Amino acid sequence: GSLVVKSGQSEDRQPVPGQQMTLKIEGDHGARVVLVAVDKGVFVLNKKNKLTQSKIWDVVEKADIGCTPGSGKDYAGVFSDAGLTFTSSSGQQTAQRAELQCPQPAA
Amino acid sequence: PTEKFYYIYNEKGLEVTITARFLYGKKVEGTAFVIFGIQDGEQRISLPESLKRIPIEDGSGEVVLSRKVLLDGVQNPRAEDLVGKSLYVSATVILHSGSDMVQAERSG
Amino acid sequence: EDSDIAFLIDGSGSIIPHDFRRMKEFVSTVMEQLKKSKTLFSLMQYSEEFRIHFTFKEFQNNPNPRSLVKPITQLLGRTHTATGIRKVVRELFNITNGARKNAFKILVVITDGEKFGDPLGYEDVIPEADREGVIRYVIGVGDAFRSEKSRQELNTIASKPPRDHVFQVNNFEALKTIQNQLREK
Amino acid sequence: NLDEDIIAEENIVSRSEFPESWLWNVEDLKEPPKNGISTKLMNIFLKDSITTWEILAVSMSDKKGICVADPFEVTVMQDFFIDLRLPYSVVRNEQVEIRAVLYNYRQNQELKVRVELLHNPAFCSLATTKRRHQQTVTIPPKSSLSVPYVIVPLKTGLQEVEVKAAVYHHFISDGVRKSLKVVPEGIRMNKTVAVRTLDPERLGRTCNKFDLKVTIKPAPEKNTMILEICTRYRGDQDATMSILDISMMTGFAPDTDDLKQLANGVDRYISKYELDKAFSDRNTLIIYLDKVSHSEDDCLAFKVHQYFNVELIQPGAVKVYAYYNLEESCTRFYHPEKEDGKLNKLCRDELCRCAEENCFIQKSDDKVTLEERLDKACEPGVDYVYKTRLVKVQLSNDFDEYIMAIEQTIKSGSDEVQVGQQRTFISPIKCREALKLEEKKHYLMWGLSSDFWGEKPNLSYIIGKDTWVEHWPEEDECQDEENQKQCQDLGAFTESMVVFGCPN
Ligand SMILES: *[C@@H]1O[C@H](CO)[C@@H](O)[C@H](O)[C@H]1NC(C)=O
Ligand SMILES: [Mg+2]
Repeated sequence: GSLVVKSGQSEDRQPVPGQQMTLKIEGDHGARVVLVAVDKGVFVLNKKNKLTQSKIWDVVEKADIGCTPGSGKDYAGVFSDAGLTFTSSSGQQTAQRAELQCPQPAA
Repeated sequence: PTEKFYYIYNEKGLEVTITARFLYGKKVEGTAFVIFGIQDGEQRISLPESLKRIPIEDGSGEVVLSRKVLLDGVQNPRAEDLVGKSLYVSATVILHSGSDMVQAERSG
Repeated sequence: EDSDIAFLIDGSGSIIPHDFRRMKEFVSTVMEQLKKSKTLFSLMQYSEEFRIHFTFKEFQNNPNPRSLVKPITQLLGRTHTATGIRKVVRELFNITNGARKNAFKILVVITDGEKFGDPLGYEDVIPEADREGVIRYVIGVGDAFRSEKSRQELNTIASKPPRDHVFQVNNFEALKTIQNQLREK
Repeated sequence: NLDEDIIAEENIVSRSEFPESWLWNVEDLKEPPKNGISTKLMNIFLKDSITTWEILAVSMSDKKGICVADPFEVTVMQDFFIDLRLPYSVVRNEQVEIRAVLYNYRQNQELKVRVELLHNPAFCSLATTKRRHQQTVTIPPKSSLSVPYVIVPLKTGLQEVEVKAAVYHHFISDGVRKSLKVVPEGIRMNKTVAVRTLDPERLGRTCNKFDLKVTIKPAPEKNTMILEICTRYRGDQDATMSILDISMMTGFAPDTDDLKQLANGVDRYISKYELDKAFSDRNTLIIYLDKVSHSEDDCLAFKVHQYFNVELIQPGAVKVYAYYNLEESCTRFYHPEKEDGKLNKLCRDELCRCAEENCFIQKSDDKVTLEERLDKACEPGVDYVYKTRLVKVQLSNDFDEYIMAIEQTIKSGSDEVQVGQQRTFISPIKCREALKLEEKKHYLMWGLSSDFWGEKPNLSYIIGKDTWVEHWPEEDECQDEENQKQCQDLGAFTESMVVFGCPN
């Protein structure tokens, strides 16, 4: 969906210490929202290992069962390269999948 | 640095832009300490001849490392061994206040 | 939600009787035109000695503001503003007088911006209202704005931002900022 | 009481809350959605810290799943403010330096500030309870000024510092209130003799890189003096760019042209703006050096002038380090009569208290009657009132000791004093000559129970801001007709104190 964090009183020149500010959050229905405010002075010390939605998808896409961007050597490898198993009564079948990790050994 | 890498034949040497600013949103007036070095994997070698003491102008600055000075340092003048070596830059800037001090670095 | 509204009027000699009448009448109008749900009103008059002219209990049992405000006199003392405030936060916002927890807590400081003889400073009693969480509306009077250091005394009293909280008494549109801040609150 | 137009320190709501992180919040999206969007508006409060507040969020709905957000930026500031810059690992019972930077982002308006370092019994400062430490200064629009403040961490742990700056003919004030960590050393092993009677009666059932010699000397011909520094490095090869942070004794400034003369100097450089800065509040100076030597003394010196007249003057400070490393620094403080420029305090095994308040209760007032005399003697604070004779005197750099001969116990208090007893009263070296005190003279004295140095029976006495002392002549030294009025009020003070005792 969508999650947005913006100010809810645009009619302010510059926030002042001690003052109340109206924060407009837009978001997915029924969701629980987890917040933080950080002194950006922290990031002057360290900004490695910070969380991004795209780092999140990196993790998920890294986890994909497929191991090839494209086709395979034959009918079978197209399936297995994609993370699929094909098996028919006639005997044509995907090779065996014997490893949880992708087939480059020592990679 | 102007370009993310170091071009071996760039006659300019290397031009560097220093941006220094307060957290709240205002620009800083001061003076800088610029030191560079080389990293070979886990092996880092410091480059002492290149340190430049340089002013900082209304939240903006330019520094220039002339190719002449650059090449005088090098140990083995030109070889394939040099490739695979990356550069790191440590910056120490002091305010006009003399009080607050920041260590900064561009590596890789 | 729960609207707890407190009222703090200066009674010092610097308050000319006309300023004072305006105060009492403006408060009564403020409450009257704040005729609306779940708002509670309490009042104390402050000078060199203090006297709470009505508490919240006494108000939930007596809704007529005009009945609450008529008997009020001027004190003609010194001006212990800072001390008056701990009397507001420590007493008026006590459960014992009617104070409800998790209520919208507002203090209406009505003075000319001249504290004098007060043994207390603001650095203890203002951060107190903020650690207790009372939104502070200030109403300067007479020549509360002639001087420079008076009107800044007001922003010192008023919570930030002072442009949204500091108002003159004769101005009739001091309520609508707050009257409205509740309509979806 | 010169000028009536400033906001009272007593009404200066400081900046208080400086979390390095907060709002760990968790809020739920109940709003009726429009466009498929529930919208939430959480009215909050803005901390007393001036920085842009970055806001990071994550929406965990069970139907669509997780969702990071676009961080939100709330830009916070005031036109004029302070930020205070401290170290972290300071050491209890060691004089240190802090720097306070007031920024002014008003575009065209200069400012005059009266700013007080605020008093704290956990710190040996220049600020006693009653004797404020207010510095007056001026600021060019769109510029900030560095203010030094040298102190002693008297205690351990989380100590907060406060400074409240107020302005004239304008609106705002501000105050910084910031904690850090104080810690102990533990050595107490400096050149001890084998049995120095250090032990009590009732118990039991550092510049490693740098040479730095700084001495401030005076001038030949307001007042101008010489600053002298003398520096070196301890290593095998000479060292890289070294830096000096130098700060001005309260109300001081260097000689603008000798400053210029030195900057053209070899191996040295000070940019133009910190060199053509204005004489108005030119207060902190930074000088950078090309290299520093490991082989011999390379000194420097230059002039300092007195811009404002105040009787008491913060030590100057000089902090030197290699360009790369701040933490292996070396700091010296200067003062012309204070050797190594250190504040007077009073020290036992691991405790110290600040001895820098007025020497004794102020003398020479028009009023010297029995009426006020008794009033300051009938107060409850007065634990003891004695009359002794200046018997012996230990003079020294630190303090100057007056050995007092109690013959009579006029009013003992929380003290167990025997008749014909010899007890030790102290007076700081800064005070000695102001007292005009001579041995062999009788003295009638009084103080408080709090003003007792030590624990029984190895105790001492301290003359403080409110201690009262006065010499007592002999019988052959009061018969003069000129000296009548003194010895009159002495006789009537005594008898009415004696006969009546204290009222209560
Ligand atoms: C060590 O002795 C010197 C005087 O010889 C004194 O200045 C210094 O304070 C002493 N240090 C400690 C830790 O006692
Ligand atoms: Mg008054």
